[PDB]
Amino acid sequence: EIVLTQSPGTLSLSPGERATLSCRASQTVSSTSLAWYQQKPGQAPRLLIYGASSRATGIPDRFSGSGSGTDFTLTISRLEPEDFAVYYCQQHDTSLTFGGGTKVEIKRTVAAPSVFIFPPSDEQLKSGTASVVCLLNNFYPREAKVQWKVDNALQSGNSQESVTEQDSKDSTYSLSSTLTLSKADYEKHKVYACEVTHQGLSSPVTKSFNRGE
Amino acid sequence: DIQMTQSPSSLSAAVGDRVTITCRASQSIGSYLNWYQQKPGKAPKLLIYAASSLQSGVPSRFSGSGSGTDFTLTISSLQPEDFAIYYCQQSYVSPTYTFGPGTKVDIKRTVAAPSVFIFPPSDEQLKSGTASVVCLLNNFYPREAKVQWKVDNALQSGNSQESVTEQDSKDSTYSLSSTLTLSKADYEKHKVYACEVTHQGLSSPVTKSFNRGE
Amino acid sequence: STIEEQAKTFLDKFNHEAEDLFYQSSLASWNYNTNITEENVQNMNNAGDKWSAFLKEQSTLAQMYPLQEIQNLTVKLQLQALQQNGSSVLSEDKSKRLNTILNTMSTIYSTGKVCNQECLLLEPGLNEIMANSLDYNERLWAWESWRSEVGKQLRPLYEEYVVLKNEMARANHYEDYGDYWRGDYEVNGVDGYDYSRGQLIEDVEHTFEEIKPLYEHLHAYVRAKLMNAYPSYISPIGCLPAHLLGDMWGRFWTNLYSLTVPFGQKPNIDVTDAMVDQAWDAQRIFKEAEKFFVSVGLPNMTQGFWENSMLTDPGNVQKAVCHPTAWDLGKGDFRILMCTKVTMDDFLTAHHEMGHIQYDMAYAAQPFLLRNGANEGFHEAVGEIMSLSAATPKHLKSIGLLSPDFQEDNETEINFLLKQALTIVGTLPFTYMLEKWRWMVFKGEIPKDQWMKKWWEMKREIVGVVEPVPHDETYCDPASLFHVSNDYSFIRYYTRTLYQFQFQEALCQAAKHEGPLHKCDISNSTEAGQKLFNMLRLGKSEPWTLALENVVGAKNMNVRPLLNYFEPLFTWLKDQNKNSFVGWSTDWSPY
Amino acid sequence: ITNLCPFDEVFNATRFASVYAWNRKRISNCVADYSVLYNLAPFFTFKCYGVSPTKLNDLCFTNVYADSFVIRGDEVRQIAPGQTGNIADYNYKLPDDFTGCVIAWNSNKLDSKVSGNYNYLYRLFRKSNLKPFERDISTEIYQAGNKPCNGVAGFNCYFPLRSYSFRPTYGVGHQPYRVVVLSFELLHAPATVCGPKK
Amino acid sequence: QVQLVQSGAEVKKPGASVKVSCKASGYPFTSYGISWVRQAPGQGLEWMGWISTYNGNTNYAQKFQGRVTMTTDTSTTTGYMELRRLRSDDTAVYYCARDYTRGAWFGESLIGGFDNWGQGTLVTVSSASTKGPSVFPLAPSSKSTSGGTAALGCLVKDYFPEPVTVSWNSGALTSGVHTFPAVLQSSGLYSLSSVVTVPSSSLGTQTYICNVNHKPSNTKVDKKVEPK
Amino acid sequence: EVQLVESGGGLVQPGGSLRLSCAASGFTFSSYDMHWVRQTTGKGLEWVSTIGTAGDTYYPDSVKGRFTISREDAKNSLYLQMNSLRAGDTAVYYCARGDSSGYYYYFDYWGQGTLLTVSSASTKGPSVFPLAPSSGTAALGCLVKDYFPEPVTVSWNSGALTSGVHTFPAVLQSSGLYSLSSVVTVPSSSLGTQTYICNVNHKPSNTKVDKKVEP
Ligand SMILES: *[C@@H]1O[C@H](CO)[C@@H](O)[C@H](O)[C@H]1NC(C)=O
Ligand SMILES: *[C@@H]1O[C@H](CO)[C@@H](O)[C@H](O)[C@H]1NC(C)=O
Ligand SMILES: *[C@@H]1O[C@H](CO)[C@@H](O)[C@H](O)[C@H]1NC(C)=O
Ligand SMILES: *[C@@H]1O[C@H](CO)[C@@H](O)[C@H](O)[C@H]1NC(C)=O
Ligand SMILES: *[C@@H]1O[C@H](CO)[C@@H](O)[C@H](O)[C@H]1NC(C)=O
Ligand SMILES: *[C@@H]1O[C@H](CO)[C@@H](O)[C@H](O)[C@H]1NC(C)=O
Ligand SMILES: [Cl-]
Ligand SMILES: [Cl-]
Ligand SMILES: [Cl-]
Ligand SMILES: [Cl-]
Ligand SMILES: [Cl-]
Ligand SMILES: [Cl-]
Ligand SMILES: [Cl-]
Ligand SMILES: [Cl-]
Ligand SMILES: [Cl-]
Ligand SMILES: [Cl-]
Ligand SMILES: [Cl-]
Ligand SMILES: [Zn+2]
Repeated sequence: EIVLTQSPGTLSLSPGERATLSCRASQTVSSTSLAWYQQKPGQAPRLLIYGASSRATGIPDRFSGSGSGTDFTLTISRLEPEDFAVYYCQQHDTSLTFGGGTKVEIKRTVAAPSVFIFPPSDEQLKSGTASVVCLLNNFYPREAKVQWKVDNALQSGNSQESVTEQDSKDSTYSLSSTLTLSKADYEKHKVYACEVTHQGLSSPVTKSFNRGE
Repeated sequence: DIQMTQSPSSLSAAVGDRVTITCRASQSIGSYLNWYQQKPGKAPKLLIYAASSLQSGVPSRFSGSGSGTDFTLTISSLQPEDFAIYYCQQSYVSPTYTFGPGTKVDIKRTVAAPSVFIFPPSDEQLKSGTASVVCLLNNFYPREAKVQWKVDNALQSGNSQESVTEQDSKDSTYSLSSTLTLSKADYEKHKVYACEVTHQGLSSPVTKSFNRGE
Repeated sequence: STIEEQAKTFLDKFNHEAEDLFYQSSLASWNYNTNITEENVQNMNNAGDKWSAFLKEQSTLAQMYPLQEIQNLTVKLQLQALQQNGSSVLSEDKSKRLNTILNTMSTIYSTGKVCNQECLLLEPGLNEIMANSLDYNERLWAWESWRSEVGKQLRPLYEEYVVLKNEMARANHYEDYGDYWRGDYEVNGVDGYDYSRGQLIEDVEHTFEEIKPLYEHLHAYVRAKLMNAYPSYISPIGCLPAHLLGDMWGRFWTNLYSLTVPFGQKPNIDVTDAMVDQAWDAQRIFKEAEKFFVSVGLPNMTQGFWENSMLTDPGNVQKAVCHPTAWDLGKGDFRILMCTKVTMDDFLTAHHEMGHIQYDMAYAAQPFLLRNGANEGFHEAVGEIMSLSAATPKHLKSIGLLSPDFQEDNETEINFLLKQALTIVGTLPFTYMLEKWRWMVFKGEIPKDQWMKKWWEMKREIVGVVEPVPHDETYCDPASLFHVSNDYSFIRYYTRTLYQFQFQEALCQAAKHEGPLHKCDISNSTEAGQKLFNMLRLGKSEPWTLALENVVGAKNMNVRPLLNYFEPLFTWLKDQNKNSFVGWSTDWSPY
Repeated sequence: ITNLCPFDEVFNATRFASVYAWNRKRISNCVADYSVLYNLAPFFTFKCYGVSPTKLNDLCFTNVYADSFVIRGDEVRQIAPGQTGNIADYNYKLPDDFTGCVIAWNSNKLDSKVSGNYNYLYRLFRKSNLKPFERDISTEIYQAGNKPCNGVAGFNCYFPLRSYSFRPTYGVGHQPYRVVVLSFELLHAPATVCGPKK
Repeated sequence: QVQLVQSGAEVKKPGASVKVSCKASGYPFTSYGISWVRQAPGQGLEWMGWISTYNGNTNYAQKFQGRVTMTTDTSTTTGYMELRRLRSDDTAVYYCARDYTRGAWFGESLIGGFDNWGQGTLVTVSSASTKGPSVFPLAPSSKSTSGGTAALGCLVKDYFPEPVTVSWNSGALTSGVHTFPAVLQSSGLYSLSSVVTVPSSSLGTQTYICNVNHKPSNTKVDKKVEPK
Repeated sequence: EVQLVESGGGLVQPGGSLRLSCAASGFTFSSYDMHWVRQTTGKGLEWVSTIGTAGDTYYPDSVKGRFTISREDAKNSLYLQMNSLRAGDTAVYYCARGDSSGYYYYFDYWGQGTLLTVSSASTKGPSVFPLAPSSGTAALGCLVKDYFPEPVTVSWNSGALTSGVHTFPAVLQSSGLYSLSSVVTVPSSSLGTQTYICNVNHKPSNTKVDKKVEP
């Protein structure tokens, strides 16, 4: 089995800059049997390069394929806004396998997250459950750290995080952290805090509320 | 590519003669051989294709033969209208079709002496500053002829150029021009302008002359 | 199966494998020479050693086909090139003895240095003095210290080297080791083109007699100019002191141009200023050279040439060898490795090197064993004629590096021809006399107790050059030259110099050049280029006498075309020397 | 018949055969669109024998064969009727009366390696020339002298195949070329392969 | 002008079987094979197999040899993929693509790739059953910065299967809205949050209504979000 | 019936570009292959290009990168775009129709030919001078002097007088200009009855001269 490894997983670059994506194989791959694919969010993959070098029909000339043996490269000469997507290399030299994909991300200045916290609604408590949402709004880079505190007790295993796609206009992210607790467990404690550590914050921002208030 | 070789290079034949021309292919081309005729000033004319099929409108005296590597074109009875260069062409390898070198068929006929005329330079040319004296030998056979310019009986060298027509398709003769070119200054330095023509159709050289004073 | 077709079948197996292994070795060398690293040294040696092992095995296998049974000359030449025994006939002791002497003599030359606190090497130290110094005693010190320090160390080794080499040559059925070297010009079995090894001596001596008047007048002129710098040391009738010849050995008198220039106030033609102002590039230089060969009907350079050649300095981080070299790696891979600078000398060198490439490309159709010049002198002769044509004012004027209003100058031309004579004419008596001494030493005509005696007897008589210090038989002044210490034949430079003017004359006659030969450029003459190609295509497959005929129409080496090149200078020299002593006395000595 | 002949499968195949072991594809019971040939920018070799490349979409044949292999650039001239050389003599021989087309193109970007590609072989030694369309895949030792080889390679006893050893810096005459030979066969049999609308 | 159109979404329970169709148009159907590729949510691409449209020869990935069966109909120029013995891991979008990596006639590898791709079919495998979403208000803070931006939102909790459509004020609000990707909960149901940022002054004068539609359960919900 | 008419010839500088045009009549042009063939004194007839009925085009290696054949079936027209023209392209170019009888292929109809000259020299219009007859049968003609490049067309009485006409091959003069003589031999009785006029055409310079010749 030939495993294709694409590094890095996420490539942050400014628009118009030159992008070079690497595809490394566990065995020597015939150039005749390596291909590249682009996939935008919510769309189907489209073929960019086949035969390691040949551009597919209708692919702009800024896309280029190179490399041989175990190391292959896809080059975008000048990144357009439409070029920021996930790219997969593919081989059919032995069986057929895809790489893991590299996400081409718009590089941006550091934007600190605006932090908001929401207590559970009374309607949800009547339903026998309580979920607390913490919002990080319009931040970059994507790597934020979010900690849930309940009466100073660090929470683990009961929180889920969801992140938006990168914004088309301001190139920031938004992230939701949802702490989920039992009705009885929520009413058992008092202070619920969401503490956010991010590169853009001079010190960690903590948002909190008291259960009754 | 396939290299084509024609033999003979040039051929003198009489009217009514059976002419035979040969075409050699660098490798077997089966019957994928065409023959063409070309007359002076004209495009080639297809005569034969598939080594033996007579093209529509081609007189029946033309015929092709041969297969594989050696091919022949035959004229059963050469007509005066047959003086031309004949090319073969292989159609086996494509698209790079190739042609033979050509076989030029000259026609033999009886001796005909040239009619000789001399032309003084026009006044219009003299106004431009140069004098051209032209000697014309018309409808003679064979092609070999000698013309000499004598200016006040001094034989000229290096200041004349000759031109000869292709063999006439009707009467199988040749015509020849000799043009003596002199500066307007040089033209007036002398009086008697003559060209002396030697041709095997004449008992003795023929001289045509004129006095510049006209 | 006859033995002749078995050899044909064997050569087919050899030719296939040889091209692959030679390419790997050649490409490995390129990777080192362009990218000096210890890793590439190992790659160069590993591939080169694997090639030498393959040749070793195949050469033994080739010797299984008795050459006397092979009638086909092309097969006979190919087998002969592999069947070379050489030192392999010597015993293991004598083989190790000679290789030890060769490596020792070579190292003594490469590492020898005169010292006193601080030491000076030959290059650049002593060579800078011999080329630039105007001090009689400083040049004498450098000249004498090199021969005493290095030459005396080589002297006892060279005596053993001569005995071991002659023993090797006699084992290979040659008369002596000089007869062995003359084997490169030997042609047998081709009636009307044969050439005996002894005929090389007769042809060299015959041609050398005809250049003596030109050299003697140049010697007379240079002597007269040299005395205006060393009037208290130079006799008007004697030989020239060996340390005053702008060179450590007097091999080239080019450095004497500053002292002997006939019209020093008139500058020489340097188009470097025109190239720089026009913002020329190294690739532009080679494109103009490529245009030159195309003009005579030769092919363009290959796509691989433009992609793989290193035509510029590889920058500061990557170290490379900057000697101008043309590379024939085989299998259609042609490269030039040159650290080009935007200058006229590199412009002329690019034509010279590409002349090798054009020669390489021409004989690429020959079998692997036949892919070389017709003899040791052919390749450089083809290179030199390109620099000759490109350096002409007409060519430089046609390519726009000289303004079309450039003035014809008799004096500038005499300046050029004289500087050419200092490098070309002056080299031939030194070159002939040197190889003459070696030939006689190998032949045993000079006893060991008279090596240096007869050496300086010849330099006085033949070269017109006398030693400033008397040397006894502890010295070995010939071995103080690279080629003598490193076991290289030297007559190659004599024959090559004669061939190149035979080529240039014949090609300009084909180009219908009217005027002096030194002003001819073969540009745009396909008739000349076709006549040249008729020789290049042969390589080694035909006798060099036949290959030479394909260019000049004659089977023999001829010096008269070289004389026609210098005929304008020779006439001027005869006039200048009328008031001067021409010829030398061998009795006078500075000591 | 509505199915198109699989010409694309041959010209755009990832791997090609060694010339000594040349591959044969039988194309039949299909409609052929020679548009793949016509829409080539001709740095590609394209020589046809017996029929002209314009008249191909008006033709029908009983069978089309597609032979394919890799050779050196200097050997492409041998893939033609009446040729000689190692390839025509010992590897792949077209008949004198060949009717078909030979198509070739440089494949240096695919078949060369910096380390040398030794996977492509050709037959260098055989005591007789091949008949047309003969395929010799034997690796028996070639006896080049009077003494028997007894299955051992050695003096006068040569392994008959050799590698091209393609490297990307080779000259064009030594660079690899992929070759497809289309042979057009017509016997006393119903036609199976026709041009568009015949 | 080539289009490959796939069947609509399928929701299955473990152990069941699913068959996905792929109607191709606009090219010589029998000259190109069909390749099937699936993509789990958030994961990379995973090739499943290849079928020749000419003779029906098939190549499958070892991961699926026993479970997958591919079929083609030449008449309707349609490819089929059947996957048996479904598991929760099989919840993925399944793509059909026009294949130029293997030959339809001879079955040998070709220089090319998957040039044309279908829009994809979402197949969800879970033991859960169709349920409409519970919608809860994410009320803005009682201590919102009056001279600044304030955040409010909507919680779309416990629904199955994907997808949910969320709009704000029936589309009257679109600037500042972030509707997050759904996350599968340990219960087996999907959950989602949708938030909007607004001026704090506007909080007392503007009404904000969360519009939630879940077509897989024929559920449509409108939750008013109020400060308290 | 079938006619092919060449056009677009003349002089072009080395490295220049020029388009030949060929117009066809008397057959369904869309249904036939078209070819370009050229002729040189040294190399003979060389095939230059082929265009089929399906957009397929063919070239030899000598022109593969430089020449482009095209056809315009809407106007029964054929074109040859020539770029990077070298001196060796100096030739008479014929457009020809191709046909086959089964497998055997042939060029059945050819145009008149057009002369292409690739030279650094400049165009020069001819000077036309009368060769007046002297004072039986008598001879008269026109001297077409000092022109470049070839060809000049010469006719008599707008083509009415073809019998007895001898237009001589052009002689290249040391000046690098061609000169040509055309003569017609006529009955002396008609020197008063008929006016003999040569029509000289030099398309490379748009020089058209009708010179009248009288005793
Ligand atoms: C020089 O050689 C080293 C290995 O010795 C290699 O890694 C490097 O790439 C080479 N540099 C160039 C420019 O070829
Ligand atoms: C020698 O043999 C080679 C190869 O068989 C052949 O090409 C050549 O013509 C032969 N030479 C002679 C003089 O027979
Ligand atoms: C040689 O190469 C130049 C480009 O450097 C090109 O313009 C020219 O046509 C070539 N000539 C030949 C004969 O290949
Ligand atoms: C050679 O020909 C070229 C192009 O015709 C021209 O530029 C160059 O000046 C010519 N050189 C000579 C020496 O005639
Ligand atoms: C230059 O050389 C020519 C040829 O020998 C000669 O005629 C001319 O007189 C020389 N110039 C001068 C100034 O003497
Ligand atoms: C080869 O593949 C390319 C890309 O899939 C395609 O455009 C071309 O038409 C194919 N040609 C043949 C002959 O298969
Ligand atoms: Cl695509
Ligand atoms: Cl795109
Ligand atoms: Cl596959
Ligand atoms: Cl908050
Ligand atoms: Cl010997
Ligand atoms: Cl060198
Ligand atoms: Cl010395
Ligand atoms: Cl040398
Ligand atoms: Cl194989
Ligand atoms: Cl995969
Ligand atoms: Cl079916
Ligand atoms: Zn050199």
